[PDB]
Amino acid sequence: GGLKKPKKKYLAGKPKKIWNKQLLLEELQLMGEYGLRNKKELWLARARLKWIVRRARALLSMTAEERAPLEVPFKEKLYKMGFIEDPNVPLDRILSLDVRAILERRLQTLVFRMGLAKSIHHARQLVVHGHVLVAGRRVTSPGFLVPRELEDKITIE
Amino acid sequence: VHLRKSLAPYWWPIPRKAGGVWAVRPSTGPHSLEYSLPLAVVVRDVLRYAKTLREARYIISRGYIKVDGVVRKDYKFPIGLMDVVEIVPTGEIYRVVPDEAKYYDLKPIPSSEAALKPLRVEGKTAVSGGRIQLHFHDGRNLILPPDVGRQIKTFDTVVYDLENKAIKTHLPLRLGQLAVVTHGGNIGFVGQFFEVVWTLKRRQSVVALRKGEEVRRTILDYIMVIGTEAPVVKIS
Amino acid sequence: TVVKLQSRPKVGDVVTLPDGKKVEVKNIGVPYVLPPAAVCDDPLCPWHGHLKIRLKLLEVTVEKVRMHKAAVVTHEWVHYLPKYNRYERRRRRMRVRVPECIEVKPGDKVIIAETRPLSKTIAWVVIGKKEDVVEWKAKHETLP
Amino acid sequence: MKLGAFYKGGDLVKPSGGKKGRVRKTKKKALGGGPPQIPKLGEEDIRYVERVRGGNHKVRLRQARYANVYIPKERRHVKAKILSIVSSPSNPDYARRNYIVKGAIIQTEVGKAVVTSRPGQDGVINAVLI
RNA sequence: AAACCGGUUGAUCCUGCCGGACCCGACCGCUAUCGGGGUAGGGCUAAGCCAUGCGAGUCGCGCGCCCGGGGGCGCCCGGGAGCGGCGCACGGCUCAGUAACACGUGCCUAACCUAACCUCGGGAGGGGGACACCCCCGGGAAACUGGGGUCAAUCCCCCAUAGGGGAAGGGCGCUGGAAGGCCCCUUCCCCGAAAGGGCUGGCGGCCGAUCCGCCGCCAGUCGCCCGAGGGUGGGGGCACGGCCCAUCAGGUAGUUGGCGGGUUAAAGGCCCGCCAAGCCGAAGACGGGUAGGGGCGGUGAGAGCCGCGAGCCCCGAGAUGGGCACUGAGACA
Ligand SMILES: [Mg+2]
Ligand SMILES: [Mg+2]
Ligand SMILES: [Mg+2]
Ligand SMILES: [Mg+2]
Ligand SMILES: [Mg+2]
Ligand SMILES: [Mg+2]
Ligand SMILES: [Mg+2]
Ligand SMILES: [Mg+2]
Ligand SMILES: [Mg+2]
Ligand SMILES: [Mg+2]
Ligand SMILES: [Mg+2]
Ligand SMILES: [Mg+2]
Ligand SMILES: [Mg+2]
Ligand SMILES: [Mg+2]
Ligand SMILES: [Mg+2]
Ligand SMILES: [Mg+2]
Ligand SMILES: [Zn+2]
Repeated sequence: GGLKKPKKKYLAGKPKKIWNKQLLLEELQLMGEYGLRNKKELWLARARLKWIVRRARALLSMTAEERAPLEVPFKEKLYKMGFIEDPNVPLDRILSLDVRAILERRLQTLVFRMGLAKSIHHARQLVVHGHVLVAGRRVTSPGFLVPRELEDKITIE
Repeated sequence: VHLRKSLAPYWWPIPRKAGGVWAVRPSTGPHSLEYSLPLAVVVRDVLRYAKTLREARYIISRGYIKVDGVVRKDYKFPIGLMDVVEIVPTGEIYRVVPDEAKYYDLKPIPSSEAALKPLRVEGKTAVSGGRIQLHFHDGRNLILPPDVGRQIKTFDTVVYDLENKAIKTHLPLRLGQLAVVTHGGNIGFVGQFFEVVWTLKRRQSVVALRKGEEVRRTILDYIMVIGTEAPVVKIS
Repeated sequence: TVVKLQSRPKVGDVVTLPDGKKVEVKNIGVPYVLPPAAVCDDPLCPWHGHLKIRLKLLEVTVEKVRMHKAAVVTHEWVHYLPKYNRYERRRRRMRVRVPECIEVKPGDKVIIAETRPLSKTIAWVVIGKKEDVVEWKAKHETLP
Repeated sequence: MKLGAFYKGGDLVKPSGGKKGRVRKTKKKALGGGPPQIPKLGEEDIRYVERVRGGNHKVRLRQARYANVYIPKERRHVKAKILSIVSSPSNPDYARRNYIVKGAIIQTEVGKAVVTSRPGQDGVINAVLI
């Protein structure tokens, strides 16, 4: 009798106790460093990180034979996205990943880190107003997670 | 009668979500509804000649498409296993052969082969005058004299001449012949019939085919003999 | 109506009752159940009549033999409960047709075959007792 | 026919003797039956062809005078005349009201005969001499 | 993130309940700029009552007639009111009834029907009739509807043959796990087909501008009838699976079974005549309560709990309540 409807994807990143002073301080630090719009963006990044880490945990829990046809492609995809720098690291090192690696892949973050903008908020304004070209096309979403191959194809108008 | 897209057969080469809520329902013809594809679906989604149902129905109504030697002007005509499809203005000839990936695919075949159909015998009946009616896998019938009907058994194959309405050749179900799986899971596999477990019901007997070292198992109902070590008609 | 035999006949032979009616022991299509040691004239019998059975058999135990040409048999199986990871032995009483040539008693283990419906509650018929079962194996042929 | 007055559908009673609710409020036309159509002993044969389910036809003997009596001791078929009904073992009311049913005993001109046909379903009285 | 926090004491360790923090669904308050994706919206409330409009047609290549333009061969084009065929039993809605062979899974019908479509084999001969639109008259407020005249059919009917059914006897043979089935032979009884119609082109003949047809043959093509199988839909049967209550313990009497029949497309206490006492129940009958079943959905680390088991798909039931029929392959619509 149940009809499926979409659910929020940042729930896995959102904490259940928001009123911790330490958690609030670290989240505020991350938000101010990367110029995020609200806590939903940070929790979405944490949800992405949680997916990656739980995939690593699941592949670790599978046997060697089952893990064999999935371990190498998994690390290859993480390397291609840019979350992991060495695609041949052991699987258990993937368990220790950090949300800052995912936050670095934002288009606004990359525009700031390439020196194309005066500040991270100015990079967000550039991406919003449409002056950032990704391989010729305007990508107007500041939260876009740029891959490694597309990282070098970022231009300004 | 309507065919909801959800109730359409799962092997049909159509999207399951993107599109309308309806699918073209085959019109009770010479196959099974769940093991056949309508002619409009073949023209629009299999050959991509028509972009809409209107264009497909126009193409069919002109008589450009021929199925098993007969022009078919009905857009809901069922198309099924081993059927010969012929396009008139282009001259292209396909056979609907079992496929590993699409489960049923139109593979081009030679013009000399286009007049033959390998039909699996599905049963025999006694009819008036003492004659024998063979019933084949696609519902086709052939009335024969009793002496020729006596030696043809169920699950045999016959290569049948569409143009002559005759039995070009008879391939009996024996161990060691080449057979193709025409149904479930292990579909499209061609191999040597090398092992049988004869259950009490003959149709549910366990059959094993071999392709070198590739051993697959099915039931006896799900295989069709296509000759000895070389298949008689081009199926791949 | 029923005649007994000093020895069990086979599938196929004809025996004439004292009435002079000849009954041919029919092949019911089950090769691993022997025909009974008696022959009846019942046209609803599967061994000596026109009754046709399907290929669905069941092992049951007889509970009550007091209806005419019928009995109450019990059907037992085991059901798995996932939440407790444990089993439960279930049972269900069934009404079946017992032919005249097959005499049964409470506690007996018999075999029932599904047929067309015969009464309001009867759609299975006693094909034979458990002692009438013979061993049967499929045909196993391979190409070297 | 298919009449709701002669419904042949399921009961509302369980085998345990208790009642059960009605799963369907209306009576299906497919489950309907018809009234008896067995012939009455009369002065001439009257037959009526009736349309039935699926467009088929059933011949009904609304009145029967002659019977196809078979003598196996002569291996011969004779079209005899029914003087009367001697008995209806299925129900004596049939013979009492002069109705002919299967298994009925009829005194035809060849003698006593058992009706071996369903006269309400076959439309003819095939009989066997005794 | 497999999490704890506050509260009973003068203080202390327990028990144990209540609250906090999270997600989802309904309604509600304050506030609200844009875009994309999605099968959201009188379900959770009365299956309560309804103004108004729309919501199943299509076919001139089945048929005659009438009207208008064109042209000479045998008609061309357009329109009208109809007869006739096919469809309207699909599709759309909703959740009262239902604790049930309803639903799900796995099997059956050797106990059955099926227009349309497919294939194989065979057949299409003789004859007859009526009713619309229409014309002349109406009647009635309207709904609806009467009489006379008159042209047709793929409209309706008879005849013949083919074929079909019942009873009985026999058989190599077929299917199939197994014949109460199929085929063959024999006997009687009974029922009993068809539209060679439309179009195209060709040929020939009859006929006349008051005609623009009719007839005989050929080919193509769409059609019609019988037999067999398939396909599709449907009817029916079986095993098992999924609610609460004992402050509900005995229930059942066509009830349980047998035998012989009627009815049905077909098995069956489906119904009927006779015969017996059987059938269900503490492994929970019967009684009451609640509820459409499933795919599925929410939540939790998980076991699990819940149904927001409304929307989307499949099956079921219903059309103000309760009944009963016509037509038809199929409805009790
Ligand atoms: Mg019943
Ligand atoms: Mg205190
Ligand atoms: Mg409502
Ligand atoms: Mg036409
Ligand atoms: Mg008109
Ligand atoms: Mg419907
Ligand atoms: Mg007609
Ligand atoms: Mg016959
Ligand atoms: Mg006639
Ligand atoms: Mg005529
Ligand atoms: Mg009966
Ligand atoms: Mg009853
Ligand atoms: Mg917990
Ligand atoms: Mg809705
Ligand atoms: Mg009513
Ligand atoms: Mg109505
Ligand atoms: Zn017996």
